[PDB]
Amino acid sequence: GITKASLATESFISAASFQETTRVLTEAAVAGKRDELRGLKENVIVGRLI
Amino acid sequence: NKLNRISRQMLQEMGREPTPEELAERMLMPEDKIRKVLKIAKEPISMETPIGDDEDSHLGDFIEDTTLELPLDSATTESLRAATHDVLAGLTAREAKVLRMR
Amino acid sequence: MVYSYTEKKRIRKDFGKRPQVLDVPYLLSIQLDSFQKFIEQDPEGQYGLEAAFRSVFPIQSYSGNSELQYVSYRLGEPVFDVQECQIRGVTYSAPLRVKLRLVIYEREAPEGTVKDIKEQEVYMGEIPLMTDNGTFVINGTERVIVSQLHRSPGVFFDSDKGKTHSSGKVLYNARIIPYRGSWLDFEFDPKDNLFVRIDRRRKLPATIILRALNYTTEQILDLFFEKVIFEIRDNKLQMELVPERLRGETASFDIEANGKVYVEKGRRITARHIRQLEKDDVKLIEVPVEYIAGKVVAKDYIDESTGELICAANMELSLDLLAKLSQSGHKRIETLFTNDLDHGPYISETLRVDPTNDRLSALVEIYRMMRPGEPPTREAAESLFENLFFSEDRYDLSAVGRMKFNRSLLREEIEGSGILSKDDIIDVMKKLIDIRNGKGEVDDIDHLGNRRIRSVGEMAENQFRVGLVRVERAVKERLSLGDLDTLMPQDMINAKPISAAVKEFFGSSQLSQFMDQNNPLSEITHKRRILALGPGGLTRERAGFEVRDVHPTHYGRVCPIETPEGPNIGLINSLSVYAQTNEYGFLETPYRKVTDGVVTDEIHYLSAIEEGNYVIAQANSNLDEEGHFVEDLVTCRSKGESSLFSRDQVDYMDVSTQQVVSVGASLIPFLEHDDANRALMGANMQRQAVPTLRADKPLVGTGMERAVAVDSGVTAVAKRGGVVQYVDASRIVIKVNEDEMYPGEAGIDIYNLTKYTRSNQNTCINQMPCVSLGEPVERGDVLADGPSTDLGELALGQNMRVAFMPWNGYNFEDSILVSERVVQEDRFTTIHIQELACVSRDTKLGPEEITADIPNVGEAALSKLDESGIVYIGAEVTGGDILVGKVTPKGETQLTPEEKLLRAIFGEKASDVKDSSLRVPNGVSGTVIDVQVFTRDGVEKDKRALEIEEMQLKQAKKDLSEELQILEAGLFSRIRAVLVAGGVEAEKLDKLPRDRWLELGLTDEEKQNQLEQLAEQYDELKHEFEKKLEAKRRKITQGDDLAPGVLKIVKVYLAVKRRIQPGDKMAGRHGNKGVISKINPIEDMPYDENGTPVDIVLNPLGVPSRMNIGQILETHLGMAAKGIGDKINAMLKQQQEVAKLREFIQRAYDLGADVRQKVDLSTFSDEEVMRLAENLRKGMPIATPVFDGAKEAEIKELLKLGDLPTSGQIRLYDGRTGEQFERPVTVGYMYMLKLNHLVDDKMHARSTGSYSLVTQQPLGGKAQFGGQRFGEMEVWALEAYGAAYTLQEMLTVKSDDVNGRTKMYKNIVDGNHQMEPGMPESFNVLLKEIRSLGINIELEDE
Amino acid sequence: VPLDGGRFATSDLNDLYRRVINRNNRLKRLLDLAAPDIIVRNEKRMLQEAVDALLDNGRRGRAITGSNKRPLKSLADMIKGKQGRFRQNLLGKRVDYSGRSVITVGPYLRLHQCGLPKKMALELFKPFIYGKLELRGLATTIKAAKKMVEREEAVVWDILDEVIREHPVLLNRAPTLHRLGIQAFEPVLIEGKAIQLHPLVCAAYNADFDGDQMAVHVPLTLEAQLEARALMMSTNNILSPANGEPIIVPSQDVVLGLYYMTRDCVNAKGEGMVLTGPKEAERLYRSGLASLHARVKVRITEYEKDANGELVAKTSLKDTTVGRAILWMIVPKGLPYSIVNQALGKKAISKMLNTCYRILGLKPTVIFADQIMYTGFAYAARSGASVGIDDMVIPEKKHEIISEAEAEVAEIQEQFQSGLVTAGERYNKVIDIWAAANDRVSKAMMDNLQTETVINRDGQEEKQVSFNSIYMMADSGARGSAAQIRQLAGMRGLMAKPDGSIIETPITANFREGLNVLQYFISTHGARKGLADTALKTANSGYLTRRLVDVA
Ligand SMILES: [Mg+2]
Repeated sequence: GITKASLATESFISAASFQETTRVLTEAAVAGKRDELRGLKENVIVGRLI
Repeated sequence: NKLNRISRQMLQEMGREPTPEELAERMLMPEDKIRKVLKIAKEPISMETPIGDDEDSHLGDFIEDTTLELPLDSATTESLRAATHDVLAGLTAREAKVLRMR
Repeated sequence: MVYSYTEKKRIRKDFGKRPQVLDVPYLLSIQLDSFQKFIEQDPEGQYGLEAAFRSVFPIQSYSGNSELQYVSYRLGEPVFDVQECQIRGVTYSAPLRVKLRLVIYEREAPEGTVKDIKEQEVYMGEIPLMTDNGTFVINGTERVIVSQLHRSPGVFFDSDKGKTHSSGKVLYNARIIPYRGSWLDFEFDPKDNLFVRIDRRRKLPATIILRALNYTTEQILDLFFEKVIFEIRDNKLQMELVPERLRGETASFDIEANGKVYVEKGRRITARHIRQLEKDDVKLIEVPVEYIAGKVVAKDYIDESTGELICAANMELSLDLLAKLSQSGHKRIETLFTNDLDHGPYISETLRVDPTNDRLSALVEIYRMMRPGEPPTREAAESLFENLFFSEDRYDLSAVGRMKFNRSLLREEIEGSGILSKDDIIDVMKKLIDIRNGKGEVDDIDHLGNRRIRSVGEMAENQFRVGLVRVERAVKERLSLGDLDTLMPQDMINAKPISAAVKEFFGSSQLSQFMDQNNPLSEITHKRRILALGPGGLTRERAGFEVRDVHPTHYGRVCPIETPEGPNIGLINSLSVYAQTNEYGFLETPYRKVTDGVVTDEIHYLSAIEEGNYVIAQANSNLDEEGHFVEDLVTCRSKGESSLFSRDQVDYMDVSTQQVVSVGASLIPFLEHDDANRALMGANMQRQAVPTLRADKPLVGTGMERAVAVDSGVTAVAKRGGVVQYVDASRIVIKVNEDEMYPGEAGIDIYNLTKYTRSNQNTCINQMPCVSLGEPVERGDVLADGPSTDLGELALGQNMRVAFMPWNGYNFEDSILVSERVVQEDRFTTIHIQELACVSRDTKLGPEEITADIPNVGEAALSKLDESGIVYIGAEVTGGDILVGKVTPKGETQLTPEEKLLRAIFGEKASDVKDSSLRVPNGVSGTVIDVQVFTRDGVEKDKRALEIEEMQLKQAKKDLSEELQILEAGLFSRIRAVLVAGGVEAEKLDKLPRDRWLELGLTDEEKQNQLEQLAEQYDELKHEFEKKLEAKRRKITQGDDLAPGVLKIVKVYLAVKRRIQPGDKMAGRHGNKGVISKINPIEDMPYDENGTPVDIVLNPLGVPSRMNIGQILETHLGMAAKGIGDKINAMLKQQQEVAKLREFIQRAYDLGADVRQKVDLSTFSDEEVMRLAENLRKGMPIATPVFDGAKEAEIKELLKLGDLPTSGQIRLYDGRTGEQFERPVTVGYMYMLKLNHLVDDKMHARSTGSYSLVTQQPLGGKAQFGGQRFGEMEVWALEAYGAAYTLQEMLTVKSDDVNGRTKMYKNIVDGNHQMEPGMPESFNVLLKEIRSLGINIELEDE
Repeated sequence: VPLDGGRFATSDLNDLYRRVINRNNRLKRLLDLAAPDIIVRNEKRMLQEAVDALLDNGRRGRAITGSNKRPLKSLADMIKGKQGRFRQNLLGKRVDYSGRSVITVGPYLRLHQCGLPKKMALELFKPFIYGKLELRGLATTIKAAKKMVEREEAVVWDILDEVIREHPVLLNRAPTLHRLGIQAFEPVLIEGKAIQLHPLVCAAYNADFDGDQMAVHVPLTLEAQLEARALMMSTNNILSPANGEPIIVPSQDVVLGLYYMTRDCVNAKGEGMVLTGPKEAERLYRSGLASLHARVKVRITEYEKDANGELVAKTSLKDTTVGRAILWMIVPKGLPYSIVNQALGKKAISKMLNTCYRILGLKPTVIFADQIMYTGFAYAARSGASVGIDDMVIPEKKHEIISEAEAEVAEIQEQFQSGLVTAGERYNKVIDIWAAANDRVSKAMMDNLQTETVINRDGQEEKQVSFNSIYMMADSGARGSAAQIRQLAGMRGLMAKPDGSIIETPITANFREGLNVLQYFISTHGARKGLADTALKTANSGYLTRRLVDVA
């Protein structure tokens, strides 16, 4: 479903936005996940070209 | 604390509340210090205190930065350098040096 | 009755038939009545300050036998009156002085007092006071407390079918809601197990409370179940049979007794078999030993010999169990009567889920439910359970709760104890089970019989009660250790605790809000308002559509069409026209009692539940003569529905055709012709009309506007009738008639008029005299109009000539195209009064000066200021002008090399003081109408401030002197009259000095005692004047108390006059909005053959889609109205004679047949008639009753008298080309309002302003407004387009980048368009917040 | 940071941070004092509790701030929120170089521009004005430039006309849904404080004029100017991205103009004559000789590009009216005369623009669209269309239909008294007869209202589609529909009681007549549920778009 498929997103900064922040940050912080941007939502947060 | 004590009896004893200078004669010290002492004694207010609409507007969101410098000003600073630098090239090399020195 | 004096000035032509049997009561009733009951001396427990005292009192100490009781209370005179309290900013309040009696019982009594000290009226708090208009002043601002609508206290039985468990089966739950104290909830489950929960807490098996009530299982079974008697007589099981018990069950064995077999096995027992048993009276039958295998034993049963328990109560017996209790000698065994249809075996199964056994256990399990985790104690469990529903302190249903409680349980007493009793809980459980059993029904929350209405008085009582409990703990705490005769009921009772409870309510509460005063209708429609929100109510997020929707019980009580459109719909509504709060607090409405076949004019108020069973006729119905219903059947409503009802059935009939709507909806003409959506919006927008410069009058109307003007305090109503002695634009003095005058003091009524002053909405509220020198006025007549009121009616705007036709697209959507004639006539102009302030505070760097010496300002700047630094009164100002000079210390400027060179060349000394002076906001321009200077006590008042103080002193003396002069003359003028009776000397008496009159006596009579009376009151006034003058002078000279740190404050009052410009919002009463687009010259205005242009051109396309047809009718009749005016305007310019005018005017007021208006020739044929005609020449005022209003034929008929076409359409010619317009266009007169959305408020623009400290973001600090907020949706909008750079600049350089912004600005002036964006400070801050935790966040690579 | 009156205000973190230090410090002290186990343990627990409250408060006790009941907000709560990160959640950060106000019409505008208030443009472009003033030397230095615009010297206004000319501005409305919620326009200096917005765009914004406000944004960087002009420009989006149909379709007044323009009555001035071309056709009309609608043969030259990239020309005598002849002047080149030879309703008038776009391309369609608006407003004003109370014609047979429909209910009622029909069957039956009645009245007034204009050409009679005002509105597609029209003249509906059932005694009256007490009270529920439903479905719609944009 749309709300379920939107849950999985490679970029954690995007997920940290509309999902539960705590869980996203923790669950990402343990694995040492490296966000490469490459997406729209994340680039808007960091403030560079879409 | 001593001030609170007087304010307690005198609240109803006077029927209104003691005037800002009323507790002053009751207290030993120069008695104008009530204002100063009364101010520093206050506890600071939480910057997160919600005010109005219940909206995410919070007291801290309304506090402007006074230590910054507006660009409409900063622009005039960078220009004034070019200004005084231009007008100091219009004089003799010693007048420019002497004024740049002073 | 048969017509007043300001009615002779102007009369509104009233169509409509239905006679008004009852007239609109005081519309502010609730507000005034409520607070009137709150603060009052009531010698009993009726709600009021007395009751809240009598609850918590008397207060006795802890075991110490030291008691403090309450004697009586009083409200001291207000410290400041309403006006002074508003100017200064303090609260309008009275001191509460209450006599307390402290009794001390001798230690180790028999109770007797050592000494009892009565402390004379100890002061606790200052309680706010209500204005004569029903408003409060908290801090200098009029505020209204809206009446509240909540769930009535009592018992309520609900369903919760559907959603639960999705098996259907419904559920049945009961809820006991007290006025104060914990909630007691009962509810079923799918297994038919009765449950209980206190408040919202953990669910508990119902029976657990009964044990806590000290009920053993045996008495629980005995209470909720009947007894099935089993006899062992001879041997093997006989049984008692009540012949009705066999209904709903099938024979399980051979049923035989009395030597005759009534029913065999397998034959269901119907009413016929039951009849045989009933008529044959069969008490005892023989039953098998296996039938009790399922039957639950009622009481306990033990073996007489061994003394051992055979079976506990509520245990299922078996064939083996019967044997073990049989050999013990038991003849009788009691069992439960259980039927899965009629009487359910519920309670029995509830006990098997009950963890407790005895009272302490239940009390433990309850206490461990309420306060879990902590070890239970006997005294703790007992204390909790007794403190919840059984304590007079922590629990009350009050009167409404107890009444509805007892009433819903089919009890007798309508009034009773304010706590719960064991009988009550048990009875409530019985009713819930009875509903599950099929007898009885569930109520619904939306019904208006279960919805109770509070109001300021009731709410204030509750808050004062909270104050008394928090003071109670203290009083007991001190009386614990108290020394005998030293302390008194002063040292104990404080002020701040009580004062702060009540102050926290009126100051900030969801029900305490700024009165909406831009408009009389806005005020009066605010003061009648209901809310289901706020404390003790539901919330928008919480409650669904069930409570918001309109209910059949809303008829005559809540207005269906006046409610806000938005987040809360139907959560506000408004009070109806004739509605009144019921004696018990419900909503009841007026009705007419129909006895036999006659309609009686006795009025009867019926509440929501009272009205239910009666059959009520319709407001619109045809009866005649004796008032018998003409038709044999008429549309009526009886129980929740409407259908045709027979001639004599109806018990009652509606009083008026209006009573369904509210004051807002009742002011919309031809309302019956407008769709409900647009009508709502109309009555919603009608409250936003700003008053105008010239109060006009509505040309099309209803007839409530007259009543609304008077009932609202905007106008000045005659206290007593008489002739006006003096008329000024300032005051009005009326000489009283003797019949209306009281014997002593003689008198005259002096009305001091309000002049130009600031309203809550920053409009102008100014009164003008509507009466002329030496005119007779009768009691209850309008002396002076307020803002937006004309000659006693309510005018919220100005009617004008409007044409429906597309005009070159300038009217495109709702847009309005207005002729220049309107702005030139200055009719839609509005006067705004804004209050600007300048505060001189104290900083650690130094005190701030109001001095007029300001670094770097020219002579043109300092011109408009006096020597003291304050702008002169009356000086017209514009943007940039300095209202108050102010300068604050900032030391050691720390300049730079080139700034130092600059000062060196031009030789200027840069001041040690920085300029904080208050200057006029950008773009606003007006005239200064007043200045006030408040100063801290001990700082020297400057020059100007002293002038004002001296000025106010002299002005005060002049006013008081004026009072005394007119008053004394009025009294001596009566003495002159009494002396002339019994001893008349006319010319002789007025020669000698007036002061020496008091010596002359009279012959024995009451006239001698009357001179005595007038003497007494004269000297009183002489001294009352003196004391009043002193107080005023002291109030002037007293240094006003300011905030900490502020040394002095200067408030300047600017009066701006704004007219009309493109961007303003305009709408009619019919829900047709508009925003003026272009202001067109009179040259381009469409005109008719006569050459008269049209003021406004409306787009016709808005009329069909949004269905408001009244706006067209209002136009048509409007045109017709103007016609009758124009005609009169011609006959007045003809100066025909009184005869000719009278004829034509009479002709208009009849209009062809059957209306209720009546009319003249009782009126004086010359002076009174000619004045009326002069007021009608502008137009002929017409009254369209709400649902009783005029008809097409009448409008067309009035158009025949008008000389104007029936179609209401004429030919119009374009003022540009002069050629005709194809087709006729509708032209007429529509009433149109100017709302205050005005374009020069909404308009904002910002280039580079201040910035927020916490996050660097655009923020207005100067009232130069922060930029527009760019949201998530706008980002997506940029994302759909391919624009990356617009988006980057939007969220980086234009807002959040503390670097990029300045680097951009320098490039914008340099001529290089670029951005060197950097990283937004928001995200840069977010990094530190993440990094503030144990999370390391880095930016990798390169 | 300090405030006025010497008071201070600070973030809650301090109260938390302070705590973590103290207890921590106390513990350190408690180590060197050799405290018993029971104490240092309690101190350790207290330190643990304090750190937890600092990081994320609310997962244990929800500690409360000093003197204030409200729990102090912790670092997890600073990041967290609604929803998640406010740093680009709704809503959404403040932005410089912007403004807003009430908007108005300005029909004179080209579709690519918009009316901009003078003061707004002055305060908005302030840095550009400063930079431009000293580029040409009208101001000595930036300060003097500030003083000039702050003095509002007359000379600055011309400099603003320069910086405004080629420099698009972004316009935005409150409920932004699709990308057309923001569009670029060319600023036109306009006296007054109101924003003027091109009528053809009012459809894309869903912006009424009833007091809706719009916001302006200045595209500062060069890339933003070229982005706005080449992407966000008004003329570059003429078509909805949802479907290729034009969203610039003329709205109401304009389409009523063209409907009244190309229409024909039976007999009118100039009927039957012939004219050389549209030029002298307009000359006939404007001079008052010939009526706007009359059947007339005129020579026209149409074009078809049906050759290979090449416009063919052909001339003929077309049978048309005067209005269509005049209107033909607007149609560019290769469009056939067949497109304007019809009655030009709102539906056909849209496909005209559509075909024009799919044939001639972008540029011709823009100028075409403008012309349609201009001519629509003008001719609509000439038409003198209005709405009177006599424009709504009620059927003569209405009361009789009500009576017959009233007999059915009393027939079925007699059957329920005698038990011939069950209670439920009765309700459906009575409700059914009333519904049929509503259809009858609707289809009566519709026939009467539509065709009843009955007029004479050289003979006795004939009947055409009515020229009655309200019908023209509904027929053209401008405003109103058979449902709303039916509520005006014929009876309106059968309302429904709150529980969802429908009352078996419908509203027998309408708006042209009066509604009594009962009918209005019963109407109230439909209104309140409508407002509630729309206001709720509005919120529901927005949430859906959220999930959608999140998943894509
Ligand atoms: Mg709107």
